[PDB]
Amino acid sequence: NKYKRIFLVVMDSVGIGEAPDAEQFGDLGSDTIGHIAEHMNGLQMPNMVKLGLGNIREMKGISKVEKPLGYYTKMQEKSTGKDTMTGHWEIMGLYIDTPFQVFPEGFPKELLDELEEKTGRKIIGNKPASGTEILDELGQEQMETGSLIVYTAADSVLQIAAHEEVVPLDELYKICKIARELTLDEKYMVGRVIARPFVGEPGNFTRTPNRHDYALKPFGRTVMNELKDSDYDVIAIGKISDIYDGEGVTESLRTKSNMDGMDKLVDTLNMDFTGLSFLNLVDFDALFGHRRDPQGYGEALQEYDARLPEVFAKLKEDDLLLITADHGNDPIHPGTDHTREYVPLLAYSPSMKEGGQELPLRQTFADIGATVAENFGVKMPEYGTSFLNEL
Ligand SMILES: [Mn+2]
Ligand SMILES: [Mn+2]
Ligand SMILES: [Mn+2]
Ligand SMILES: [Mn+2]
Ligand SMILES: [Mn+2]
Repeated sequence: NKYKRIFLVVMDSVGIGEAPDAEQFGDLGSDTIGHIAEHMNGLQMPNMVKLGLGNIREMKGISKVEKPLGYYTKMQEKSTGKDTMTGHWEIMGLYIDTPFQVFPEGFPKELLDELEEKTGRKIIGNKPASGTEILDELGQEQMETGSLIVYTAADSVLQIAAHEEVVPLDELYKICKIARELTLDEKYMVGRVIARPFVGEPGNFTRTPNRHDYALKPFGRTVMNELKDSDYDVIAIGKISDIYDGEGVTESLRTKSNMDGMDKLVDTLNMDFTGLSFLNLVDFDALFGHRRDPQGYGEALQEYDARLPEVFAKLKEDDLLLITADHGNDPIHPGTDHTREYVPLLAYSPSMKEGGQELPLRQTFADIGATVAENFGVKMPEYGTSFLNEL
């Protein structure tokens, strides 16, 4: 092995400017980091700067440096979709032709009709809403009618809420599995169906810990599958395991926040493993991108950057750190959807004694997967070109 351990960090939605095909997606003008840097009157990310973020692209407060710690470039998405599952699946060696869909005005009548026809239950709600709003609104109606509350959100999800004392948990799960089958349909293709059981009384409804998720498996066997099958460690941190529906994962560490995510990354640096440690930092997307909150997004980026020197201190000569993103989600952009953007790539190891250089632009996210596979001597993915020997 050239590297014993690879630490891959996805800063979820942290895009570095409109992609060549951004017009197809209604994403002309998008620029996640650049618009944030503008809003902040200069982002303070000195450690990402030291790695070479500004060498990729200069932005307010993010300048190029003469001797970046590692190698740097950006990546272009080849898959059709700009959603989380597409980006992550591509990163780990796949190509996804069929995009996952999001439903801001609610789900189509035809899908809901087929769900009614299969379940014998009425559907109410059908709108993007918080777990608090639809419950407050329609929780009482649900209790009195045995109807299902269907709701969505800014991401590719279909949520089914029902009171545990009105619809038994087992029945809610059966219903969600049916919905999961019906949404394996390109017209209605959602990343995840979510059971949202709740208890309580009107004006005091609470969601229970009995949530279950029904995800689609990646459309192909990934570099993670191949690592796991060759007896390497694949440690998933945060949403990573759910994103791949557990495929190729040997250990999964739950996280509650970006800072918690960084703590778990630090924990894996303390572990004697051989293989991949894979972190998703989701707050960027979930709390700030979709809520179009450039200030919160800016602060979160600064909070993340401040954690980095501890990571640098723990990396060994035969460790590689890879930092990237899975799409954009520009918080100064119309609507609530992701943005089709290039993503940054930084590749750093303490063994890089002379610092890094510019890498050729990565023409697919799968170049990461290809690099990982070549490093560990496993079957190369069908998609992606390794940059391992460029390092
Ligand atoms: Mn757009
Ligand atoms: Mn994402
Ligand atoms: Mn998202
Ligand atoms: Mn169908
Ligand atoms: Mn610790």
